Amino acid sequence: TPEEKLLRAIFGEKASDVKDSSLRVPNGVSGTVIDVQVFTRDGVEKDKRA
Amino acid sequence: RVLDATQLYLGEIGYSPLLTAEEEVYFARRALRGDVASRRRMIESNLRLVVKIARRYGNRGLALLDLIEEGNLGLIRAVEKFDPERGFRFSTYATWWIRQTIERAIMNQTRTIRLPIHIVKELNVYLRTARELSHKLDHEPSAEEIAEQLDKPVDDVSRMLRLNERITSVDTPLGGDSEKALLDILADEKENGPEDTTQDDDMKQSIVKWLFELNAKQREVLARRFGLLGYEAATLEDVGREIGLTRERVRQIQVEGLRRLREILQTQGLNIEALFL
DNA sequence: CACGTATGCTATAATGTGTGCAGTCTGACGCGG
DNA sequence: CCGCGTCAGACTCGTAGGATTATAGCATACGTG
RNA sequence: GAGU
Repeated sequence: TPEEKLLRAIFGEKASDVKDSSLRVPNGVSGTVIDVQVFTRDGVEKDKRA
Repeated sequence: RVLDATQLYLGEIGYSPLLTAEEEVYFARRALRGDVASRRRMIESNLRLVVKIARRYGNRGLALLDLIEEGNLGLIRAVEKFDPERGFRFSTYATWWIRQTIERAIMNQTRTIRLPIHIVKELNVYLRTARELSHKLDHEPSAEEIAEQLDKPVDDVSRMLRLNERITSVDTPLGGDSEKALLDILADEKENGPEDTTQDDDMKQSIVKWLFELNAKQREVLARRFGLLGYEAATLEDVGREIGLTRERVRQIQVEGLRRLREILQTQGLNIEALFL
C-alpha cells in the first residue's frame, strides 16, 4: 500500500527475502524439552544439531 | 423397463452382424473411396471388439462407458487409416488404435490436475523401475535408490513423485465419522482478521494526520507522488508540471518532507516505533 | 534452434458387461396399476 | 387396496490423520525467448 | 470418548 511505500522510504527498512514459520510453544502449555529427534533426507546437508 | 445405459448400449451393438475377411476387404475398398454406408457397417460390426478391449483397460481408470466411447474414437481412426490391400486382418490393426486411444485418454482425463503426456510417461517408467527394485530388494525403493538405478538426478525423481501425490476431497469427512470435513477446519489464510483490517484503517488514518502536520507544499508533493491522497502515482515530471516546473524541486520538497516526518517520529515516534512487530 | 506440450501411428488374430460391494431399519405418506 | 418409493430420525463438546493404480515408445507438430 |  502507498502508505507502506512512503513509510519504507522514510525508514529505509526494505523488507527481507525470508519470512517466519518457526514452530513455537502452543499457548498456555509450558514444560521442559526432554528429547529432540531430527530427520533429514538422503542427500541434504545435515544440521549441526543433527 | 430396462434403464441401464450400459445394458441398452450393449444390446444395440449386439444386433449388428460380424464380418468375414473377404467381406471386410470389399466393404473397406468402398469405405476408403467414401461409401459412407460401408464405413458405418464396418464400425458398427466391429463395436463388440471395442467393448472386449475396454473391458480389459477399465478396472480403475474410468467408467466402463467412458472407456467404451474413447475406444470407439480409436476404432474410427482405424477405419479411416485401414489398408484393405495389405493381408493383415482388420481386428489386429484396430486393436492397436483402440488401446492407444483409451490409454491416451486415461493419461489426460484421469488426473484432476491435467498432466502432460511426457511427464506422465516419465513418471510411469519411474514406477515400473520401482517395482523391479522392490521385488529384488524385498523393500519398496527410496527416491535415491530409484535414481541410482536410472543413473539420474534425485531431484528429478523427487519432483515426479511429488506430482504423483493424489488429491484429497475437501468434502471428505474426517475420522471414520460423518461429523465434519476438511472444509470445516480449513481457514482462509489470505483473509485476515477484523484485527488486521482495523489496523490498516488505523495506519492509513494516522498517516493522514501526520501528512497534515507538514507544510502545505510538502504534504501535497508527498500525496501526489505517492498516489496517497491523489489518484495516480504521479511521476516527478507530472507533479512538477502541475505545480512548479522544476522537476528537481519536487525531489527536493519530497525528501524534505520525509525528513520533517523523521523529526516528528523522534519526538512522538513513541507511537510509530510500535508499528514494528 | 530449443524446450514444453501435443498430436500420432503401430498390421498374426483377437468381435455383448459382470466383480465388488449391499446389507436387509422404521413408522408414514403418496402414486400407478 | 398393494406395493414400491421418499422422506424424516436432539444439542454442544472431543481424538486423529489418511489410502490406490497406471497408462508403450518414437517421430512430428505448435508456441516462446 | 464428554454432559445431557
